[PDB]
Amino acid sequence: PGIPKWRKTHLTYRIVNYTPDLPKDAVDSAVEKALKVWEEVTPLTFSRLYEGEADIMISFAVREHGDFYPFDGPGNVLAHAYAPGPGINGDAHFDDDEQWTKDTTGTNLFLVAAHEIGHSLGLFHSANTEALMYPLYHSLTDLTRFRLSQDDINGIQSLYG
Amino acid sequence: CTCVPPHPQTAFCNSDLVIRAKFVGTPEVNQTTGYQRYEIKMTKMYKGFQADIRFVYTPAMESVCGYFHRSHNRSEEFLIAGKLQDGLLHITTCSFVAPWNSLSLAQRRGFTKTYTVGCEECTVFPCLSIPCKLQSGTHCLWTDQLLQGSEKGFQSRHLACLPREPGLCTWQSL
Ligand SMILES: [Ca+2]
Ligand SMILES: [Ca+2]
Ligand SMILES: [Ca+2]
Ligand SMILES: [Zn+2]
Ligand SMILES: [Zn+2]
Repeated sequence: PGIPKWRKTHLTYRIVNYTPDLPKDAVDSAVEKALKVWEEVTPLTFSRLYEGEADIMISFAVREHGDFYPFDGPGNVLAHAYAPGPGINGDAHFDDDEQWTKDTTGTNLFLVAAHEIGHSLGLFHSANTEALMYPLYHSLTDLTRFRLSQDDINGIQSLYG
Repeated sequence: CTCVPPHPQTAFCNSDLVIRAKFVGTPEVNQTTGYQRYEIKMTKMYKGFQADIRFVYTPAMESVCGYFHRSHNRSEEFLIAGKLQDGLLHITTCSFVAPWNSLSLAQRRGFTKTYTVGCEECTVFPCLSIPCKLQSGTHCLWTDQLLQGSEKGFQSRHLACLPREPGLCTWQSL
């Protein structure tokens, strides 16, 4: 057994680290729609913390960064994240040895971030390539009409209704 | 866990170990490292003869880039390309791992003798957006993802990034 999900609907988050790749305003914006994408189809909510321990803690790092799973410099692994629970569970990490972008001319923070949030919420990888829960970086031409896959929707609604 | 899968050439060149092997059992999870282990048996070795190996290690969960073996072994041989960390073969979600028989001849050649040809002056460069930007005469632009939508495409299945003359690398057929 063991199907991890937040038992609380109302969730909290904090951006602790920032990348230099983007302005401090950009990083924030990216994260907001990242959560709102999940928020839209669930009864979840998210509130921001600037201090102390949030449920989902957001970080940027390089190589060793206080967990079992060192990042690997430029490329390959772009980010990883943890299933719901206390402490490092729920967190999401980003490899700053990537070049995070607001647009798709590099590695789009929004796109990567919303995938990893899905993990923080309790979803696993999908085998559907159009699914946001697909593990290979999609990189698409017009972020305007990026849409949540139905798989994605079913997955998160199966956890939270 | 979000990846940019690499070209087979790039897999080969940047892997310490490249072997062909069969997964023989269920994973065993080792808390203490946060990693889990698959017992394999190595049926041929292409890279790494500075070793003799029969286990594969990957993170314990998908989210944090852990590899889960989908197959349950027809005694499929799998091409595994991965890192040697502290004596141990390591792979992740991003590593190049694939059933041997599903590879094209063009990939089997290459892994065998042709990839190491352009290993370290030539570079395969993944294109995310379509300005793309070439870095140097030694980079080949990998456009399979953009143009056909999935890294399992033509450049990847029939081409390699090889020298033409010094300072110039070009896509070339196997
Ligand atoms: Ca990386
Ligand atoms: Ca947490
Ligand atoms: Ca960076
Ligand atoms: Zn981490
Ligand atoms: Zn993932």
